[PDB]
Amino acid sequence: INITYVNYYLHQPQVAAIFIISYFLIFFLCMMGNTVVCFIVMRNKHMHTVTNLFILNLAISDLLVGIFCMPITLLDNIIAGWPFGNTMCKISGLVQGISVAASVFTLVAIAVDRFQCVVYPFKPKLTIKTAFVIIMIIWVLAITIMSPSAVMLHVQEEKYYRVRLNSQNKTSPVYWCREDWPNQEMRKIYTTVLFANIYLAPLSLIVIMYGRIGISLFRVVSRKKQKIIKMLLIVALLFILSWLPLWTLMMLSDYADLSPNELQIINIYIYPFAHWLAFGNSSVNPIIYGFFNENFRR
Amino acid sequence: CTLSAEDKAAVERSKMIDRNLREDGEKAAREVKLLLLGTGIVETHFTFKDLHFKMFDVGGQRSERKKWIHCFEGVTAIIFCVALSDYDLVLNRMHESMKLFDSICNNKWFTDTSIILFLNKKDLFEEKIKKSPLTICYPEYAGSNTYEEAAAYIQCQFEDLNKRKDTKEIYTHFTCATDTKNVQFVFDAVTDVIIKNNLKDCGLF
Amino acid sequence: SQAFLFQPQRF
Amino acid sequence: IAQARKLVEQLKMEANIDRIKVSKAAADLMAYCEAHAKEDPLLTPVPASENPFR
Amino acid sequence: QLRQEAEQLKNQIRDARKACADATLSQITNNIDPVGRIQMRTRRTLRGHLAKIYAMHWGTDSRLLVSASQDGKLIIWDSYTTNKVHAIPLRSSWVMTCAYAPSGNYVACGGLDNICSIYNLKTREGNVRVSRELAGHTGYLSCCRFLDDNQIVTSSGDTTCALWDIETGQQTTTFTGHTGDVMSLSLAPDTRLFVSGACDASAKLWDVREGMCRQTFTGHESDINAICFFPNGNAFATGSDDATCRLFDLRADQELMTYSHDNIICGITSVSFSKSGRLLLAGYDDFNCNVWDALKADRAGVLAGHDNRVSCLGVTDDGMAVATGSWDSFLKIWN
Amino acid sequence: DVQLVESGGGLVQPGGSRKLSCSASGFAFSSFGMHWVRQAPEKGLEWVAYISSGSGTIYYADTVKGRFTISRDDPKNTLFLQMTSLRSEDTAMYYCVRSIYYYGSSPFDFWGQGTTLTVSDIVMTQATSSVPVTPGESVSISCRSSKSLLHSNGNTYLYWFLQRPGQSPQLLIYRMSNLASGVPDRFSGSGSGTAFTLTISRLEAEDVGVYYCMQHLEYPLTFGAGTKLE
Repeated sequence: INITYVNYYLHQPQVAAIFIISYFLIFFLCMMGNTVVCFIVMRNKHMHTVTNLFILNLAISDLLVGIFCMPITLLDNIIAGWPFGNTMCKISGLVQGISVAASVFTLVAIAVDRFQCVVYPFKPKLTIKTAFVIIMIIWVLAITIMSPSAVMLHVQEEKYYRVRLNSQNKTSPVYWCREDWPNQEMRKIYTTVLFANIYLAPLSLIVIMYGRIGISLFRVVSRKKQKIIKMLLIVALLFILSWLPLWTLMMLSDYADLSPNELQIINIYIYPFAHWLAFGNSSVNPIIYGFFNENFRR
Repeated sequence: CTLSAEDKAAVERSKMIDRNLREDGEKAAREVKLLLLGTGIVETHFTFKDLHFKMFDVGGQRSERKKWIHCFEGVTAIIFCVALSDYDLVLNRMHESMKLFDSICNNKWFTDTSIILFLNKKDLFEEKIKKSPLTICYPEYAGSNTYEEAAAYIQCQFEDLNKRKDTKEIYTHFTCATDTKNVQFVFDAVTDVIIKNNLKDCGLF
Repeated sequence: SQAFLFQPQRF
Repeated sequence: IAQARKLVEQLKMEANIDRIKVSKAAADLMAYCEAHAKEDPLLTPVPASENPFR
Repeated sequence: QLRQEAEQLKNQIRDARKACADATLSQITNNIDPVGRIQMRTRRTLRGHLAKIYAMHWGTDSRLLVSASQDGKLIIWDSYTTNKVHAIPLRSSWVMTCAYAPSGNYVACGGLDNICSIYNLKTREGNVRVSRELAGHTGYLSCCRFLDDNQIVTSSGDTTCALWDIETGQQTTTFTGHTGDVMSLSLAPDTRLFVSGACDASAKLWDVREGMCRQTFTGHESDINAICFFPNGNAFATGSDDATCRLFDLRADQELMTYSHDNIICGITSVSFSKSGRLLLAGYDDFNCNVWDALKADRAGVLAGHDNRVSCLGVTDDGMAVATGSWDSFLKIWN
Repeated sequence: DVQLVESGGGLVQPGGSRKLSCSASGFAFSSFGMHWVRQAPEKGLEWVAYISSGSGTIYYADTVKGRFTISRDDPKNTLFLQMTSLRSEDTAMYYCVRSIYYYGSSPFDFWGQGTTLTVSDIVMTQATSSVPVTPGESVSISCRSSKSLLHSNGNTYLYWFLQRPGQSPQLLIYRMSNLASGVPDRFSGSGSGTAFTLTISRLEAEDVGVYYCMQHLEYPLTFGAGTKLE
């Protein structure tokens, strides 16, 4: 039986260094932006509106994303196998999804608030009670949609793949934590559900509401209106393009049959860039919502 | 628990009163207020295109406005009326009206409430321009005797007093025979002000 | 499938 | 004319009054404050047991 | 030479006051211990209104509290439990003053309508209905106080005050003499006199029985908005737009104390005294209130924690708590 | 003029149903909670049911739960009680009672005329069933409670009522110390803990009747036996 031996540190020092730098940049930016946004909101007791509450929730979710996703996934990309353990793999798989879904849903909440306040100028504003209920409902929906990820996560022991301990010829086995599924079709269905519930529907809602806002504003165009339209278009296009690569790779891996060579190439070389883009998308949200908001500027 | 039966009933009564107050407040918030400047306070109510406008007139109160003008902060806009025929009559009253407009526009309280300007006495101003030249009202006026040009110059002089060009805008029109046009213009200005305030409340703008 | 293709986590 | 006469009469009426020294008034205010200081909750906070708002 | 006679009389009054003055509170009370730091915390928050609060008044029982707001509502609060006992709607929403009858059976409101409305709280029908609408003032009503269950003294912006018999409806006596609009008034503890402050930067002592002015005090340099009596009844305090409080004495007929600071440049909306008169609580145009040591003129403390300007401020009858209403549409009780 | 007029009472058979109505006029019906209080032919008062303003809270006696349903109608100013499966013990005269609850208010101030229907827990004890009296002499009526009526807020929830021959009950003292409006100042109420008493001075011919004392600490409201004055 042919067996494959790999080193403990999977990548060369140069590629490992570039991965470390690339992830550390966005991690640092995310932590600084979220910390400063939360500090400003807490310092300003007067700023306690519904939109500010949604921004604070988004900042907290982005901080959770930056803490519980980037370092663990960078370590996974660097060192071969899964050495943390089954319990930690389950916990991380639950928390990463929870934070990602909360971050995505807060965007739709903010967009619907802005649409309600701009398009409908006479209708009553949303109350704090409704805002808190919406926060709870988005957290509950995230838990409901990504409980199965923690349900079916499990570490598997490998036999054909072995690892050198870099010396003394210690031939350690490979621990590969994965989302076990009785049927590959079941995993495909769950991945499609996540795709439709995280990337498609929020995008459609955001783009439709921003288009309605722009049409209502259009009905001489001042610099304020042009700036608002530019910001809205930038937000929509960024949310599309940043998240496109990761979801494309996931759907391709779970839907399209590829040879082992190209599958390994995808899983080793191009997945880190998609993960980096997806994490940087949530990292940049505090800076845009605290820099292009005149309330935070003052 | 730690509450008696009568205490619980009093709590229920307080909750009912709070519900009534909330419903009355949400009903009142659906309205638009205007202050008119040209026994107590005169109120006028009118509904135009599913919006209820309430206009307050403060004429006849022989007291300094410094002690009660701040009561009118929060109005959607201030409607200021100006008589075009008041350029020559003196009780020089045109300069007094201009000073009043400058004071109301530079008021500390009304630093964001837009102003809607109405110009009346057009059909008398056009006829009066043929006998009393505009040089009496404006020593520095260099123009013809056309009534349209004089009206445009008067509008420019009134509008140029706006030091708060930002965060306050002065919509302007001249009185006409059809009341529908004037009420539609005031509705458009009020709607614009409300939309701008809503944008200011949100993150953008 | 069942093979260590270096598959990372979903997120 | 009439207003000036009324003002003069009123001011004369206000003028022909008795006055006590500032020292006496200061002593009276100090004495009142010192006598009634004990039963002032805001100067001397009451224990939380007898505080009706806690 | 009537103006010359008036000038001579003013000069002789000034000379009499100067000769009468021999010492000051500063050097007389300098040998007393300071009250120290005064740290009052908020105990109750009343958040029922939906517009800026313009007036409030305590009850004699020190538990019921009436408040008036620009949204045309008069709300009666149970301070201990934060309960709305009554919510009276007003015909005119431009209310600027409120009062509570000492017997607790009636309330009074007034404003830009130039009418003082008296409502009865104890009815066999179970509701609150307007009992009287006193009219006759030619300007806005600034203040009103229940002299009795049937007598009410009001002050208007037409430089006048009046004493009304509620049953008949007509004002029995009219106090005139202020050059400017009257802003506030304060009854004496014995009810035999009261004091009124107006926009001409002067205050006047009015005899209720005889309807005459006894003394005029002209210390301030700007319009005075607040006035309050010392609990003794032999002195009073005034707050003006010059960011300064002044304590005058009736018997000495001159100004005793001045409360001002370099960092305070905002006008004063309200003034009140503690139970023993040692502390003077003044609400400023700045969002916080100040507590002065009334005998040393030192800042004892500050009551911060309002979003917008503090409009009304009162102290309960037994000195347990201080109620403060602001333009933020919140009522805060401090202890 | 405050008026509560009750109707819809009469003779029924056991197992039948009946509907009692109470029309209110002369006062703001929507701001008052309502009670039904029934009196047996020759017995004391007994509380039946309670409804609050806006129908928020509804209470029934344990002997009428699942059979009696109270409801109101504010636009028409009516209050009606529907009784099902009537038994021989349901024969009584029912009274519509108004009661308003806020700080410093007097509940149970006005009682209705009564409607007669014929079919064919804190314990309050009244010491003396009957007392012979003469005009111009002070008298005292005492009653005791099985559980202390003093609450933490400092309120003793004891009420006194007077039932004259051929008349509806009338409030005299509310919360053990407060005298109701229109009642002569000679009536007074004082008590400690579980014991209470009502003192009448300079008694005249208008004080002849039955005096009841009732607790309001807990909603299973209990009346005393009733002390008669000759």
